[PDB]
Amino acid sequence: PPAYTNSFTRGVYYPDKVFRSSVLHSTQDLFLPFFSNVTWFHAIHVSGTNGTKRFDNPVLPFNDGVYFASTEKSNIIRGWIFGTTLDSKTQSLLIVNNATNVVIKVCEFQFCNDPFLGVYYHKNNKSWMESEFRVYSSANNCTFEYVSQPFLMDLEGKQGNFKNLREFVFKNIDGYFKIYSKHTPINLVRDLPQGFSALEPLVDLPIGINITRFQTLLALHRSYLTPGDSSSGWTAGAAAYYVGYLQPRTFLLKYNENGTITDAVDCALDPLSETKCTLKSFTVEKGIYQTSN
Amino acid sequence: FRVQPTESIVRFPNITNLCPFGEVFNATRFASVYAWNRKRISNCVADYSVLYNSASFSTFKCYGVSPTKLNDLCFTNVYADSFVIRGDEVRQIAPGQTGKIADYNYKLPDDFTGCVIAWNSNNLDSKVGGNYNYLYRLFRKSNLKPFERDISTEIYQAGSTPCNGVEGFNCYFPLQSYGFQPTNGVGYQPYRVVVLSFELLHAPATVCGPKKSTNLVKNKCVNFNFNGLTGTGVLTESNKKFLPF
Amino acid sequence: HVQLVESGGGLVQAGGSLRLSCAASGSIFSSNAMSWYRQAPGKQRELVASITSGGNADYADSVKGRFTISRDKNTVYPEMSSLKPADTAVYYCHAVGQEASAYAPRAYWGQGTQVTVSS
Repeated sequence: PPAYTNSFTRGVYYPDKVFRSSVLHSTQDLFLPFFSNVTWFHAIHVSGTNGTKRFDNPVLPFNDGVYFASTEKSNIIRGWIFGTTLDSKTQSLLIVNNATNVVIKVCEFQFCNDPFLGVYYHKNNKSWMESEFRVYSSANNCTFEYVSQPFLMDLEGKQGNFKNLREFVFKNIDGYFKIYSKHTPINLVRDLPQGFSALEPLVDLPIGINITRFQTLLALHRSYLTPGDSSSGWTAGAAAYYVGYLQPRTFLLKYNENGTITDAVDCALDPLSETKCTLKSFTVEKGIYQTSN
Repeated sequence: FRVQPTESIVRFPNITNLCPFGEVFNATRFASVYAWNRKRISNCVADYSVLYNSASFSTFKCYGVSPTKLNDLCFTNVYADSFVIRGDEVRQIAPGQTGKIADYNYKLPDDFTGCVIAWNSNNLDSKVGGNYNYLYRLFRKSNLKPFERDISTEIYQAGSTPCNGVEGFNCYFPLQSYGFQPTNGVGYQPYRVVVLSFELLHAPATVCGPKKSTNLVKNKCVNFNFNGLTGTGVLTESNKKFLPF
Repeated sequence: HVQLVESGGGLVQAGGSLRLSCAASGSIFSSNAMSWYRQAPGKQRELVASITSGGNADYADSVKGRFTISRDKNTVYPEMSSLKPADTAVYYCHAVGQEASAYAPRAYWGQGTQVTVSS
């Protein structure tokens, strides 16, 4: 059965590009509720001795807003497909992450019954068939191009396990697709770091197309040599990944002189936060106040 | 008492590089007349404004609008069809003129609006070792509709004897190319012609022509308009750290 | 004459994905339209696909996407997908040749390549 767990405060983003400082701002938009219950999936390598569990690329709801987060050293998830008929007639979004560079293309291509990608790690020569892109049959029309630049540059030393944490937020409002992404430095293996962060808006596409389904793209290993997928201790990998759902709740955000939002409070989560939102101040004074009916 | 701006204070966006026509101009082999590439062009502006000091073309004629009004009219669809024609056929090729070219291979709507740009390619087409890439359909069973292409390569059957896909009695080969004769004179030199087809309808008006930018004044109240949003104030200099995005 | 044969073939696994690359080696190429046809018992020749000299390519709905051919820089790239037992057929390639009347004024019809699927 589904395993419910508490949803951390992660998943906040700036409603727009407006700049504010030392002023609390309320915003009523599709956001991720704080401390909400989220269902966590499971990953196994050996199966075939149970009932109705361990499905392949299950279809998830296409709600207007959905949260996404995961920590994959090898970047197992490498693409997203949008559409309803899945017959390539309509435009479908495509994202490719190669050498830490993200490329976005709207090319139309046919979708296989069980799309997958093959990755062969621990090879003498690297970069082999890297540009083959054996993820789709063939493209039909390509009228869009995108380019990517480095976010930051550091000194000597390479890590694939614990070097950064990736945060992505996806939502659709009036058919206007938006892109959110953040790469934050963290050094901790004992537990997930606790903190508050926000995702800035990169690009907005007012395509206006109506979609109700999506499918992701996963990369697996073609040969069985290791007792697992990429490491030991567990049955199939070892990492943290949570998925949430966005609802039309209203948040109150706190800006600082640095121009970055440092705190967020959910007005409807509890009466305390409701009175905090009503008074437009985190500090709560003595007395009794009327909230609502 | 109110202080108004002298004339105006307006600022425009950044360089906003134009369409990537460099790759098309520098392309080793231009698209053939029979098969012309069709790629949507957007998020850029026409480069005619920069052609004041450049390699002048043989002719630039815009029937729909005057050459100086191009920047005053917005553009939505940009599709250029480039082909090669003979010099002696330039006079015989023109809108509203009846002829063999107009009847079979050159068919366009009577109300079609666009610009025609012709230039001599002898400076580049010369000494190309008479490549036969260019091809055209001399005859067809019917008149091609606008933006239509023929993919049937079957041998045309004029007589009762079937051609069976091979040459035979009363069998015609429609596909043909322009023979390259090294002894061709000046009048026979091929000329490259481009026709810009666009209706300016069915799509939002996003691309706009260049606009002259005035000077900027500081420490004085003035009107301004950024990204459509209007306002009034004083523009100064501040060293406060700001987010790049 | 241009020989497009690359190799006899090889073993194919269930749900495989092979992207063969044409040799593109020989004499000087030309901007000639290409046509791809499918043949099988009980059926005559049909216009399955037609690719021009980089302008555009037309494919049938049944063969759309999963079987395709692309032209780029005088090179032919075939994309193969959706392999099923019923796909056993013969491929035919048709080209256009103008400077071929010196000794054989006939179209260069390449020999049909038979493909069969069987575990």
